[PDB]
Amino acid sequence: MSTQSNRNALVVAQLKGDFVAFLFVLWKALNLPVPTKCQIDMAKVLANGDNKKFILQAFRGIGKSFITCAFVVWSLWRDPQLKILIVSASKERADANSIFIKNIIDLLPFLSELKPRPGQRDSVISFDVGPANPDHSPSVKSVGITGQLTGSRADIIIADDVEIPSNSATMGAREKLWTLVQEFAALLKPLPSSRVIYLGTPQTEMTLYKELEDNRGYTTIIWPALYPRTREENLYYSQRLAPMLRAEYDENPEALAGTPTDPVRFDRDDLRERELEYGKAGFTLQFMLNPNLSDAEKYPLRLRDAIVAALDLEKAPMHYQWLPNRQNIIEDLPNVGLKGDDLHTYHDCSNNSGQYQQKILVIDPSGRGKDETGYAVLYTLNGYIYLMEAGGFRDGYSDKTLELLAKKAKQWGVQTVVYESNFGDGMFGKVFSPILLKHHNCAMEEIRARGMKEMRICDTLEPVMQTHRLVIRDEV
Repeated sequence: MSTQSNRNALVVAQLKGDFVAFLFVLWKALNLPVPTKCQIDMAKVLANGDNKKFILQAFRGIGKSFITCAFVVWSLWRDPQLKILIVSASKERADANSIFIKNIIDLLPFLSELKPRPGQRDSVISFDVGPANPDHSPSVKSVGITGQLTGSRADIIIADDVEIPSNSATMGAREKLWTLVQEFAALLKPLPSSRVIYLGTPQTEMTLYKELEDNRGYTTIIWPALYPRTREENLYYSQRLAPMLRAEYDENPEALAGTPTDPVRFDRDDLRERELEYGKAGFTLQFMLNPNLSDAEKYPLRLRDAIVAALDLEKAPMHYQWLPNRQNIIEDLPNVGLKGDDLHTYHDCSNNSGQYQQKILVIDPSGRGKDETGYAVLYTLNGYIYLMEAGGFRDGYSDKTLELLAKKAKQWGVQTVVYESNFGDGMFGKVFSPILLKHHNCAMEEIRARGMKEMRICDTLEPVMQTHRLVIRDEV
C-alpha cells in the first residue's frame, strides 16, 4: 500500500498537496491546507510532465508562498535520490520561502518524509545539505551571479520577486547556461526534476517585462489576480457580489494607482494592448462604403498581384465573420479588402459570398480558422466539398485550414501580428480594424477584447500572422 501511495504522491502533485500538506491550526490542530484554484493551476504548471521552465506574473497579497512551498517540498521529497534546489532573492526573503517549505515538510507523515540531514544548521539558510540527497538553499540573488555558477549539480532554481532584483542582467546571464542548451536537457532525460520557476509581481518595463513578453509571445502561463482569493467575492453582508465592494473598499482607504500596483499585476509604463498606442496613434484608415454584404474594398484587384485571405467565422450571435484580403505582392503587405458581418444567420450562404471576393482577387487562396463554423465553411469552399474552390489553405488533409488546437498558434500569431503591424510590413486600412486593436489587450496569459468589444477582425489577422510564419506562405 505504502509504495503505491508514495508513488501516487510522487506523480500527482495536486493529490499530494491536498492530502498531506498541513498548517497546524490553534483551534483544530493539524489540518489540511485548503488549496485555491490559482494555486492548483500553478502546481500543475510546475511539473516535469509539463514543461520545465515556468514564469508567474502574480499580484501581491496572494498567498503564493503557500503553493511555492508545497511545490519545493514535493520536489525534494520525491526526487530520484537526487537534487539541489536554490532560490535567488535579495533577502532573508529566500530564507522565508524555505521556512514555509520546512513548515510543509515538518507536517508530512513518516513515509513521505525523507530523513533530515541538515536543517537550518548554523542559523542558515539551508536544508538537506550534502548528499542525502536533495537540498534547498536560500540565497541572495544580488551576490549570485556567484550563487548560480558556484552551485554543484543544481537541479532547480526558484526566483522570488524576480521583478524587484536590481542588476539582475548578470545573474540572468549566469542562469542561461544552467537551463538553455543546457545541463537542463541532460538532467531532464535522467528525470531530474528541475527546472526554473519564476514568480513575482511586475515592476514597470524592466528585465521581467522582457521575460514575461517572451514567454507570453510563445505561451500563456501564468497569472492570477486579487479575484483568485474567492473570499473577496463576498461582501460585508456575506452575499456574492463578484468582488464589487471589496474592490471599492480596497480602492478607497488607498489609491487606484496602488490597487494596480498591489492587486492587478499590470505593467506600469504601458497599456495592455498587443499593438503599442505609440503605433495605434500613427495608423490612418481609408473610409469606404461597404456592399450589400459586409465587404469593404480599399484597393481594387489588379492583374498579376498576389493576394491572401484569412477568415475567422463567427460561432454565434456574440460576434462577426471577419475576412481580410491582403496584397502580398510587394515587400510591404497591404490589406485591400475586408468582409465584416453578423447578418449571416445561415451557417450556409457565406461560402459563396466569400468565394466571389476570393475569385475577384485573382483566385485568392484563403486560410480559414477551423472553429465549429470554420471547419464548416471549409468544406463548402473546399476543392472537393461543394464549391470546388482549389485555393483553400490547409495545414493537413483532415484540417482544411488553421487548426486552433494548442494555444501556440494564437500566441505566435499575435506575436507575428505585432511585428508585422509595428515594423510596417503589414498596412491596415480598415477603420474598424485598428479600432479593434485599440481594445485588443492583455488577457493574461493571452490577448482578447475587453468588456463590450469585439476581436473578430483582429483575431482573423492573427491567422494571417501565424500563416506569415509558414513556409508555404513564402509565396502564395
